[PDB]
Amino acid sequence: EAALLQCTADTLADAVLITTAHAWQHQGKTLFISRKTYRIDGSGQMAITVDVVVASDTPHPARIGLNCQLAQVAERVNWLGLGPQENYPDRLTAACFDRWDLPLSDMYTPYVFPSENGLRCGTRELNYGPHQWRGDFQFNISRYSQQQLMETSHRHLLHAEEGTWLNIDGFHMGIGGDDSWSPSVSAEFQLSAGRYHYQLVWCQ
Amino acid sequence: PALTEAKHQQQFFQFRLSGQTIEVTSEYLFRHSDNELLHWMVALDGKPLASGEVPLDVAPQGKQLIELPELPQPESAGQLWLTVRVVQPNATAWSEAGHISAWQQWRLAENLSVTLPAASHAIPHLTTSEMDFCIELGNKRWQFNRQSGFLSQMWIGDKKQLLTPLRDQFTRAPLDNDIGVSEATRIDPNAWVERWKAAGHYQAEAALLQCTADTLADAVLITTAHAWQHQGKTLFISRKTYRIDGSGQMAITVDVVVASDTPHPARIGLNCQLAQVAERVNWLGLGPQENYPDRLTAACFDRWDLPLSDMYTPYVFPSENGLRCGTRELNYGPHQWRGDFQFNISRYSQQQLMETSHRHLLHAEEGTWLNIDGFHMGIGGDDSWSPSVSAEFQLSAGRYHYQLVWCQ
Repeated sequence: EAALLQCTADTLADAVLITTAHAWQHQGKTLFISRKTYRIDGSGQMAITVDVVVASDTPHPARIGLNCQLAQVAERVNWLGLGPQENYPDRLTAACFDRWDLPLSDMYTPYVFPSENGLRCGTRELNYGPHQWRGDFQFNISRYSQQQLMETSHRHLLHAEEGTWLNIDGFHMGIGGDDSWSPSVSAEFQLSAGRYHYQLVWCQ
Repeated sequence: PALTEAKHQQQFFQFRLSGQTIEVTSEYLFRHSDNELLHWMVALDGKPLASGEVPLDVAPQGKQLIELPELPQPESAGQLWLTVRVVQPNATAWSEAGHISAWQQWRLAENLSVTLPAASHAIPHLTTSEMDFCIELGNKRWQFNRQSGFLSQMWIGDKKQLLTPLRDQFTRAPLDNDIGVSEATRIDPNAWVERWKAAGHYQAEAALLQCTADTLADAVLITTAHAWQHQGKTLFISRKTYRIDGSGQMAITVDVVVASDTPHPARIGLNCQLAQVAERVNWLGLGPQENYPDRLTAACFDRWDLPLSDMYTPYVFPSENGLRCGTRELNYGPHQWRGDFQFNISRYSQQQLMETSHRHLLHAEEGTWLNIDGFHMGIGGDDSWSPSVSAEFQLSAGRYHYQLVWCQ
């Protein structure tokens, strides 16, 4: 569970600066600390910078990023990044960097056993409805939450939720696949650095 | 300093940690370990918590499981480190008593610091002229030149602390592996120093893009942006944030963007010439000896304290030297730097080390040159006549971020 450590808001000469800090604790042990900075300037852009510290003795996290459920359900997803198909940090050599435009149903890979899917790496710009995100990030975008994908055994039992779930990751673990009965993610695709930084710009 | 790396990689005992258990594998082919005891230590950010000695009785090519006791679990914040050493108690024909023949270090459990900073009641005062931003807090004072964009001077009382402003540095005095077989008559265009010179890394000039200063509820926020350009081509863009709070600490965050078509920079960090010449350097990091990102396996994380002359490696052909990686805290005179950085500290600038052919022609400059790097390129050394820095030690990510806290 996230615990708010501090939250400050300040007006600058040309922007509003919101600074937060959270800790993720499990049974008294702090797993993650995230320190964020929100900068809304006069152009309407919101620049988010995120600094995450991971405890070295916890197992390395699967991702480091943000999620939200948008209220919009738009029909097409437009992004400047690697694609068109879903790709992961250890499975992205076949993807090409270009401007890609797909319907929202193509951003979901219907694996029969539901899991994490639809990630697009190396993305510099993401357009969905009125929104635009910029930076260098990984994203997936679907009608299914990560909680629903975790608790559902078959893809035909998935129901589309209200709105659209967006995950934007600064960092994502590799998927492995040397075999599927021992840990097979190699060490250069594990999130083991301990400190992580990424930046986003939300705008319209 | 490379001899210690050779000693550690060639050591005859290999170690593996699994929970509380250390297995010690002998790589001797013929002898039993009859002159060996394992000394272990557990430390929390350099200060020791537990220790012990176990005699080694391991067969040639055998194993020995060492069960550690119930290790201390301090609720204080910090990384807990386990260090083992193989000590030879008796003298041999070739070694003294107490000779250390093998070692290994591991990280144990970490407690992340969730403690809020102590809310002081003082506030630093921002004064803006057209030449500078001036921030004073107590006897401390910081000055940022508004035309260069860098922190140009810092005061403690009335003592100036700097001789040269705190500026970004993207180069190093080139190593012998950086130079290769290139000289002024025959340019080797594949060598790293010739790619850095042709790209203009040694002569790229910083251009201030913007500089803002703002007073917060509890701090002063200075935000700058510089571009390094060579013949119209922008090589690097650095965006900094200086946050001086009421406790006197200055938190610096640096975001660097590197152009993907320029050759990868030798380092990404800061330099300044301090006015202080102190006699001893104290740091919490990897050491005691100099180490680099591809030559740091022999270094141990501990609290190290050396004289300033030990922080300089006197290579006969002068180059970049004396770097200490993995450093979380650096103490030099009144100053303290914190973060996770690489540093070297010496009386010789990188410019002097580059232009001087012999170590006896080096003269100590006024004050002390400090380089603090968030990121540093590997040194290579598969050979010294072709590029030998492997791809995982080149600074190729394109975007870099690091954070420092300067305090007293």
